[PDB]
Amino acid sequence: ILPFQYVLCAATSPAVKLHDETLTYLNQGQSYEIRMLDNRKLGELPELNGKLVKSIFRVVFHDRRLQYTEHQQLEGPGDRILDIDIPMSVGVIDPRANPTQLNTVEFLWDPSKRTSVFIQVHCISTEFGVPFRVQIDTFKENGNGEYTEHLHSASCQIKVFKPKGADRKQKIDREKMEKRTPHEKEKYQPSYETTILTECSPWPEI
Repeated sequence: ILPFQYVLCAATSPAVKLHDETLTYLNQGQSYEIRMLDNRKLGELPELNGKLVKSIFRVVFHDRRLQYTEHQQLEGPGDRILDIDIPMSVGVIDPRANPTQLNTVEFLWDPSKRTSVFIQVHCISTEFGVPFRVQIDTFKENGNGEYTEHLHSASCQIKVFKPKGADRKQKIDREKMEKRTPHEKEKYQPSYETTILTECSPWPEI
C-alpha cells in the first residue's frame, strides 16, 4: 500500500471546502516538525527492515503551470528557501542542503525509529499570495549506497507569511467562518491540528 506517512505539525485552515486539498499557513523562518512514520502493515517491503531510506524534500509552486514556468525563482549570498533545523531534529541521518537547489533538502532515516525533521521555509507567498507545495519523495538503496529506487511521494499545500502572519490569517479564517450560516458551515472541512501529506505523483527526476 502506502509505506510511509508524513505529518507536518501545523494546523490546517478552517476555510477549505469538504473534499478539497488542505491548506496550511506557516510563518517564514519558524521551525516546523514533520514526523516521518512507517505506515507498513506486517509483511510489506521486508527489504526495508534494518535499512535506511532517503527522503528528498522540496518547496515548489503548488499550481502546476506556475511551477512549470517559474521553477527557477525557487531554485537559485547564502539565501535558502528550505532548510533543515538539524539541532531540533530527531533521527535525521546525514542531512544535506543542495547548494544548487535552494528549495531542496534530503536526509536518511530509519522507519523503525522515531524520526522528526524540523524545517524552515524562507520564501513568502506574497513575494510572488501564491500557494506552495511541500513535496517529499522517498527512496531505498539496493546495497551500493545509491538511494535511487522510488518508494513513495506525498505533498501538502502551504502558504507562507512574514512571522505572526500565519496566526493572523488563521484568525481571519476562523472569524470568517463564525459568521456563516449553519448550512454553509457544513460545506467546509474542520481545521485539523496537523497536516497529513497526501499521495502525489513522483517528482519527475530524483
